[PDB]
Amino acid sequence: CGETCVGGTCNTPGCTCSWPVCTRNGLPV
Repeated sequence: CGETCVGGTCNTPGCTCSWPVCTRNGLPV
């Protein structure tokens, strides 16, 4: 997702929080 969820939040739709980065379908993209 190229996103971080340091604050336990992700903007990218479908990206799950996996501190400190947002993961997508099982992998941070």
